[PDB]
Order: sequence, then structure tokens, then C-alpha cells
Amino acid sequence: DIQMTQSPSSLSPSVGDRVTITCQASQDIRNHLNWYQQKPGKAPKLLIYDASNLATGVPSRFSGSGSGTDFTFTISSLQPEDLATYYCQHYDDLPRITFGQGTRLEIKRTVAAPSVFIFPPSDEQLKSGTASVVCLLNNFYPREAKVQWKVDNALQSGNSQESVTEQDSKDSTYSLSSTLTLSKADYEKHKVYACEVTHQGLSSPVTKSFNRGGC
Amino acid sequence: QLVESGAEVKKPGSSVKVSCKTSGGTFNRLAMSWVRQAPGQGLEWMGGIMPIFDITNYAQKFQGRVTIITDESTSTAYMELRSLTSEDSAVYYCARASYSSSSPYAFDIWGQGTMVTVSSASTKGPSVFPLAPSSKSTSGGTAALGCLVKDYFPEPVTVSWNSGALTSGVHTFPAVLQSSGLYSLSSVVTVPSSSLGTQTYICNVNHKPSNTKVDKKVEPKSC
Amino acid sequence: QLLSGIVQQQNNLLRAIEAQQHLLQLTVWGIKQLQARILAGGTTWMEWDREINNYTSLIHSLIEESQNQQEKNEQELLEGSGGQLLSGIVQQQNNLLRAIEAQQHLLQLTVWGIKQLQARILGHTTWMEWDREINNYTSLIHSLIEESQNQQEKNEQELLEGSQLLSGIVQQQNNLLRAIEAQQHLLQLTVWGIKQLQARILA
Repeated sequence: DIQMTQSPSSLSPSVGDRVTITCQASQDIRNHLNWYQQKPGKAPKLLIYDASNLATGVPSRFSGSGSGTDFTFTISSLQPEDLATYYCQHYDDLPRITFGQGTRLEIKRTVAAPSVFIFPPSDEQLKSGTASVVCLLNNFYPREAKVQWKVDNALQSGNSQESVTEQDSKDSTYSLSSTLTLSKADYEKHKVYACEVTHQGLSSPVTKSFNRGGC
Repeated sequence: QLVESGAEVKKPGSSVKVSCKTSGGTFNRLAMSWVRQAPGQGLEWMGGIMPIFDITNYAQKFQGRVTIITDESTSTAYMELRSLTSEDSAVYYCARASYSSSSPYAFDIWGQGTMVTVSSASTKGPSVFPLAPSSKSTSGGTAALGCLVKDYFPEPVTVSWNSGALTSGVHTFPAVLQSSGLYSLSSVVTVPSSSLGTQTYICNVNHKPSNTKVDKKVEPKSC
Repeated sequence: QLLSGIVQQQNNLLRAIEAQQHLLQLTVWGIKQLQARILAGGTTWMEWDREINNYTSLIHSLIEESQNQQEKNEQELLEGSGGQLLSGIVQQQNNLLRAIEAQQHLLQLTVWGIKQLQARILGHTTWMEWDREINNYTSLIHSLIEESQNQQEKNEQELLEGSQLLSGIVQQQNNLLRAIEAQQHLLQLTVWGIKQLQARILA
């Protein structure tokens, strides 16, 4: 009371594509709908107010439609910076305010091989008795990727963590960072530390590694 | 124009107060609301004010726990939520209503958001380790360098470079939850490999919940 | 430098119309809330709502049109004035007058809305004095608008011939200023009525 349902939950348009989003209201709500754009880590941004009005300074590619229960939001041709989650909001003067669930965007773009970098633990970190090795994958698409930690090129381990960045606003790429963490005790037992990256934009898996240390 | 108070930890039974400063100075000429975003998931309106008519509105689900206050003298707005549940972990936003809309609910000016975590666990300060280049960090002729922000609770930390003067080609990764209960995060940047000798790179890590500010200069490996 | 003083004064009048629009919109938001709260529970408020939207849309268009004329005038003046500056000043007085007229229609709709809410909610003494004041200002504003319309037409005719014109423009600046000041009084009266209705609802 009142119920808002947004469709769809996600889309995978290409740069230059028209994208349309839908909100339905359970009961008649005349023109009381606003649309927002939320980039990750940012606050929402008003795009459309009162169903069909462009908020000032908002680019001309954005538009909205609808009257009673059926409403439509449209980006005439998607630009890379338009990557965001999009929300409708019903308002009532009583007041009652209701946001839709949101539509996430995943921009489709051309396959790109990651740049792979590797970082041995810092001398400062070792003093405290723990070792962190970081394998960096930069600017790649699609998001799917496998990181293989080989220690002494003999055994794949099972004691690391990774996170994927949000899709990039300028070039639509992803980045991953995996961290191998062992301790000073286990780090100085073994010699070679390798990160094997298995992406789609690579013919054969790429490997990046170093050797050390002493004490 | 809107600016909010820093992120906070709060014990389950506690109450949290979030502030929101306007640049204009007068609340008697605006309408504003407080909206939260609890992953998971989605946006929730908590309440709103029209101080000129002495009107304060609260959403039904928050009625009895929420207070919205304005202070003319400091031009600062406050929302207080009481009897905090593990369900109140969210980012809170103050937002101003657009004058263009036929109602005071088309929020066109927003604060940066305030992250509130409801834990009971104590705050932990982050340790900041350099990610030095490196043979071995090139493409090239571009070098990758960074900082590793390890062992902190709760989220979040802010990372900037050279006090804001470097914005090109930064990636600040999402935190990961360690088995300890602490979070780890990394922030990396791509630079010319050519100018590693003459340019200085300093990461600025800020952890508001424990009031920690660390500046770490990243430079090549020593021996 | 009289022409330069005129353009900057039109800028002040424009800013006043903008701030007045903000407050006027706020009163609409106040009235819709009180109306929704008395409704449930427990309309030709439908036609009020339609009429509100018509005039809100018009004032938005006239403001933007005035902002564009204001930038043109400020540009012409920076390039060395007036031939086309003079016509742009007369045009800007036309814009401001129309914006004042639209806002007046909006003001009379809010007065109506407040009176509808009053009849349902209702002490009696201050409301009768409010009523008399509302009647006086509405009546004052009309004759002020009429006086502006008459001076605008006269200024426009004289512009189409040559130039008395300059004195007519200055008289029209004052005509517009006085209309805005009388409206600001009317708008304080409506703010007070909403505030009072809100206070009575909780008792």
C-alpha cells in the first residue's frame, strides 16, 4: 500500500543501445512518479520528476512516460558513463513514499585481456608476522576470470581472497584483486610465488611471479 | 548544498544521530527528507520536514524510533534513530526536495551518505602497507603501484591519492571479509614508468569509525 | 550609467520572482499535505490540481524565458549597448509582468485551497482579520497589475517609433517592484494560514 514493481531487474545493453525500463503501480497514482540514477558509491541523482519531466541539467537522452499505473523510463542511446542502477519512486502527499527495486545495468563491450601485476609482501608487514601477496588484474571484459595461486609451481593452494571492482564508467572494464595470505612462518619455507590468470581474452593462461626472501 | 557526518559503529540497543549541513543557512525555505539504503537491499524513505509550516513526517515503520530536528543556528539538520537492530545497518542520506516537482519528494540535492553499522564489536584501526613497483608492474611503459589497507572493522575506509591531486587511473577495490572478522581492501593506480624517480605518490587512508588517518608514501623496493 | 542600472535591477527582480516561486511551491506542498490528511478521513480538488499544474508549468516557462532574456541583455550591455539593449529591456519587463500574473493566479488558487481547509478544520477572530487582509491585497495586486499592463503597452508603442521611453521604462521598473512586494505580503499571509491550520489539526 501502494505496491511498486519495476521491470526488469537487470539488462545487458551495448553502448549506443536504447534501453527502456518499466514501473507498475498497484493502484492509480496519476503522474506521481520520479526516476533516479545511482552510480556505485555515489548518492542517487534525480533524472525525471512527475512522470515525464527532465530535471534541469540532465542530458537530453533521458526521458520518462506514463499516467495511471504504467510508466516507462528511456535512455535513447546508452553512453558508457550511464552505467548505474535505476530506480522509480512513487510519492503521495499524505505522505507515502515508495521506491522500486531497481534495474541494474551491465554494459556489453569488446573482449579485453587483463594486464596482470604481482606484489610481494612489504618489509613492514612481515615484521608483524604475516605475509600478503597481491595479484592484480586490470581493465578486463567480460568479468569472468580465474586466479590460480601456485606456490613452488607444485601445488595450487586454498587460502586466499578476491574481489571484483564495479564496471568502469569510462571504458566499461572490470578489475580483480586477489590476496594470498600465509604468515611469515609459511612464507619463508617456500621460494616461488606465482599467480596464474585464466581469462577468456588470453589464448593460454598467463603467469606472473617473483622470488624471495631471506632473513 | 549538503554535507553529512562521518560513518559510525553502534551497539545493538543504541541510538545513532546523523547530521546534515546546508550551505544556504535557512530551513524555512526548503523541504527535505531522510532516505536510507540498507544492502540488502533498496531505498527506504524514513521521514521528511517542512520547517516553515512546522511539519514533520515519519514513515510508519520507523514511527516511535525516528526523530528529525533542524538547528537554524548551525544550519544543520539531524535525524536520530533509536533501538538499533541488526536490520538498521545502512547508509543514511539527507536529501533536498526539488522546487520543480508538484510535491516535496523529488530529491534533487543529496548528501554523501553516512554508513552506520550495528555491531557490538569494537572498532579496529587499519594497517597500511605499500604495494611497491617492481620489475614487474609494467605494461609498458606504465607502472602499477598501490596501498594495501588491512585489518579494520567496520567499513568503510576512504582512499585518495596525493591529497586529491591524483585522480587519473585509480582502482579502489571492495573490501573482503576475513575469517578474523576484519576487512581488507586494496587501492592501486597506473602511472608512467618513466617518471618514477621524480614524482611522489602518497595514499591517504581515512577510517572515520576509529578516527584513523594514515598517509603512506609508495616507492620502489629497498635492500 | 542608467541602462546598466536597469539591467542589474531586472536581475534582482528576476531573483525575487525565483525565490517567491520557491516559497509559493512550498505553500502548494503544504496545502496538498493538509488536504490529503483531511481526505483520509473523512472532490473538485481535482480541478484545483489541474489548475495548479497549468500555472506552475507556465511560470516555469516564463522564468526560463526571463533567464534567457537576462543573459542576452547582460551580453548586449557588455558589447557596448542601447539599440537592441533597449528592446531587450522592454521585452524583459514583458516577461516579468507575465511571470507576476501567473504567480498571482497561483496565489489565488492557494488562498482558495486554504479556505477549503479552514471550513473543514474550524480562534475565529484572527481568521476574520486574515480574510480582510487577503481581500485587500488581492484587490491591491490587481490594480497594480493593471497599472503595469497599461505602462507596458505604452512603453511597447513608444519603442516602435523612436524615443520619454526611458522614463516609461523606469516607471515600469517601479510598477513591477511594487507588484512583487505586495505579492510577498500576500504570500506571507498564506504561509501564516497554512501554519495555523497545521497547528489546529493537532488540537
